[PDB]
Amino acid sequence: SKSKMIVRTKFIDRACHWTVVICFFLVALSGISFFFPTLQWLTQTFGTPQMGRILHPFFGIAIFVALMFMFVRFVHHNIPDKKDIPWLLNIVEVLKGNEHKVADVGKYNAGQKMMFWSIMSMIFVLLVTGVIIWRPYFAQYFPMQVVRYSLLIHAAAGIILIHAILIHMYMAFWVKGSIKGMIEGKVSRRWAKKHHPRWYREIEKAEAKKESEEGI
Amino acid sequence: SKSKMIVRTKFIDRACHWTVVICFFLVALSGISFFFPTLQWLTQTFGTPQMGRILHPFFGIAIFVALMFMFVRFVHHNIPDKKDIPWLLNIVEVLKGNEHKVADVGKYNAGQKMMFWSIMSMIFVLLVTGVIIWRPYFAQYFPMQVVRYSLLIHAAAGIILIHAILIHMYMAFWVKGSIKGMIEGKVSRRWAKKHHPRWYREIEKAEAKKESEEGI
Amino acid sequence: AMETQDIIKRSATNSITPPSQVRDYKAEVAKLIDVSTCIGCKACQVACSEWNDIRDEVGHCVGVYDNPADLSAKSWTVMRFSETEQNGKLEWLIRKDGCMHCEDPGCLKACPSAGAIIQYANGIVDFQSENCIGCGYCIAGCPFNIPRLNKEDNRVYKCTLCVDRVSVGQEPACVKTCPTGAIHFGTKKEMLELAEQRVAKLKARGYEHAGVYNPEGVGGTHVMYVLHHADQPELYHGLPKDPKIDTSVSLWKGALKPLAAAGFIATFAGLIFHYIGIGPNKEVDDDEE
Ligand code: HEM
Ligand code: HEM
Ligand code: HEM
Ligand code: HEM
Ligand code: SF4
Ligand code: SF4
Ligand code: SF4
Ligand code: SF4
Repeated sequence: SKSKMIVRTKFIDRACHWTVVICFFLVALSGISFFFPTLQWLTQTFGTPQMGRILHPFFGIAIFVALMFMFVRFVHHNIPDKKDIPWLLNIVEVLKGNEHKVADVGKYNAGQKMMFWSIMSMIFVLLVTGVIIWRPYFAQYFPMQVVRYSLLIHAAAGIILIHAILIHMYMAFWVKGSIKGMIEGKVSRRWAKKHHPRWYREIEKAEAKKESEEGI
Repeated sequence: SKSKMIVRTKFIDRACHWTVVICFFLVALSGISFFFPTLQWLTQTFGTPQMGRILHPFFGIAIFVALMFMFVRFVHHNIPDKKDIPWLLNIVEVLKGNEHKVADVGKYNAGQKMMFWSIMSMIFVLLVTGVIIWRPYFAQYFPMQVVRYSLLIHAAAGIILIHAILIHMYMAFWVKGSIKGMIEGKVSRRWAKKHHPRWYREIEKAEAKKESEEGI
Repeated sequence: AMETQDIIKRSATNSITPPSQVRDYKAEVAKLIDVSTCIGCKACQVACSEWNDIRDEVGHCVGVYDNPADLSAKSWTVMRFSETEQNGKLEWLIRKDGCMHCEDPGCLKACPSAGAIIQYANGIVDFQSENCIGCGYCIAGCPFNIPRLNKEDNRVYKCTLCVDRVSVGQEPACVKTCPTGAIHFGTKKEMLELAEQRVAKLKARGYEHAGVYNPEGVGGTHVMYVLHHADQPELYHGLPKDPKIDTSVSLWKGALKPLAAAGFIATFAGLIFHYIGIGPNKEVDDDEE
């Protein structure tokens, strides 16, 4: 407990995350330009409308690949458990900035875990429906009816994921100190105590204990 | 005097203010796109030029309604008085960051009050001339000559208000600590002492006194 | 664009900013294909390509007279052949296939690019290629599987109802060329009249279910058929029975959009008013007092 910060995120997972964010900006905006044609400016997300049509799916694939790297590195820390119920029941209290008083928060809270699975499920849905509606490469192999359903679902999934990310960014901006941890990798012990009690308690113990195990 | 901050703005007036700001961004930019056609990008403020023509006046009306709510809640604190003269005479000194030395500043200073009435007068002018030039709904009822004058005046008023807001934003950015008070609602006592002496003195007295009136 | 000022529908255009259409007092036109008089000569395929300056590849024979085997960016109309005994004796049903120029076009409804697909007051639905982004949404939106992408420029093409001929007063190339007069052209009102007269004659010859194919599900079409067996359109190489814009496409291009719009606006409001109402969540909101 004698250090201003503690490492919350490794460089590799920070590099990935911000790669996903940049790709997502382009993919979400191009997608929105097809969804709401009145927002003409967005048809220039990838330069020209013709270019955007081509690149959207490629950058989409990149996001999926990167999110799968994130999946295998973060999933075990996002597993729902009985300790998450307390959170789910005092949501209104958590949003007022009083979560500590009402819940048991480990590495990532119950909201972050719900977001994680929402994000991971939607990118899978977007991958599958995206491939199906992809011309000229793949749409040809699918029955027209399947292509039609996929067009409906892909649009819906894309919108759901964008809403989710809006909320994910907000929260990140809201629980102050969070963005620095994702850019630099470190969180101050007090930030850990307030927003993620159980989690820091574990690092603190893992820490001290194994250093006490050495035999100072 | 034993609190980091003091409430300067209620939530209701903060919510309104930022609603006005968002609407103003869209209305000012669309208006500018008609005023300076060479700035083509601004014709997409509301998506397409055709859509912008339609929506500009509607969002304009919303701004007026919201500014009238602001008018009835802030006017009494913006009333010019003999104590404002000192300000008006050492403007050059105030701009160098030395207002305290030269003036008596209450809730809002003499510059803020001038801005307030400028803003409130212009939105009234814009409302009236705006309705007059509004096709297809209202322009038909007015003599062509009146429509022509209104086109000239509306453009002029719109430009004046945009200049005013530019200055209003700058000042807000300049007298540091100000934007937080409008977003969160609180100002630190020292900020009150330096920029608004008389005002904090009044809260301080109202405060302490009525708590001393209770009978501790 | 919009030089003709008679554009009644335009793709990806908000309903409150309609396309230029003041010059809309024009009679609707229509092509009527009487399959009972068709001899499957393919003159229409040849005349179409010759007039339109397009040439498909030299293909292969895989056991049937049909060739090319499907519509493509270089073949805007193709004859489709069907041999059947479903009605009691051998019949060779031959049908000219290509854009139906629907009154309510699914291609235009599904298209995400402003102005890429338009509908003229006279009923012609045409592609304005400068605006096509090659997404292919129109292929799925079309109830008749008509649009085809050109690999060489990433744009879709199809029968234009010879808009370049009709616009200046002349009938389409395939219409004029038809050896037996199986294809007719004129105002839709008089083509419907000719169709009913033909149906009456077919009934008099024993085809009790002869009828006009002008599907109400797409608002009627500007390319119609007279069929010996209107009760079984599938017999004519899969012509759809009661075609309509797919329900999934209607929902996707319809209600989903404003719903999403409301969510977005409402979400932005909520988050903004939320931040302002409660304020940031920093490490210590307590030692601030
Ligand atoms: C997982 C990989 C993805 C693939 C293969 C993919 C593929 C596609 C394709 C082929 C289209 C049709 C237009 C075009 O050809 O450009 C499309 C549309 C779209 N995509 Fe994706 N996409 C992917 C990911 C995403 C993601 C992550 C989002 C959300 C940010 C998204 C949102 C959209 C939207 C909103 C549309 C337009 C639907 C409409 O017109 O209503 N896509 N995508
Ligand atoms: C500019 C926008 C974004 C910002 C500021 C942001 C910020 C953050 C921060 C600060 C964290 C870690 C918080 C903590 O340490 O508890 C985080 C985690 C994460 N972010 Fe983002 N992010 C953004 C966009 C995205 C996007 C577009 C995606 C994917 C579609 C994404 C996926 C994730 C995932 C999967 C995690 C791990 C969370 C968990 O394991 O529960 N982020 N983000
Ligand atoms: C009070 C409510 C308002 C109404 C009813 C209104 C209405 C209008 C109308 C009908 C037009 C003509 C174009 C069109 O139909 O879109 C117009 C133009 C304009 N408005 Fe407004 N407006 C309002 C507020 C404002 C405000 C607050 C501003 C300044 C930010 C503004 C700045 C402009 C400008 C610069 C123009 C274009 C004049 C030119 O072409 O030189 N308007 N407004
Ligand atoms: C992004 C741009 C803007 C910023 C940063 C901003 C910031 C502020 C701040 C910080 C205050 C209160 C200062 C104090 O507590 O003494 C204020 C007050 C005010 N603002 Fe703004 N503002 C912006 C735009 C606007 C617009 C567009 C309008 C209306 C057209 C507006 C109208 C007002 C009014 C009427 C007041 C009350 C002042 C008084 O009563 O004298 N503001 N603004
Ligand atoms: S030209 Fe006429 S007869 Fe010949 S195949 Fe075409 S529609 Fe039939
Ligand atoms: S047949 Fe298909 S391509 Fe032709 S107008 Fe109808 S929906 Fe569009
Ligand atoms: S391929 Fe079809 S749906 Fe896509 S922009 Fe071109 S005409 Fe529109
Ligand atoms: S109407 Fe013109 S474009 Fe259409 S099939 Fe006939 S010849 Fe070709």
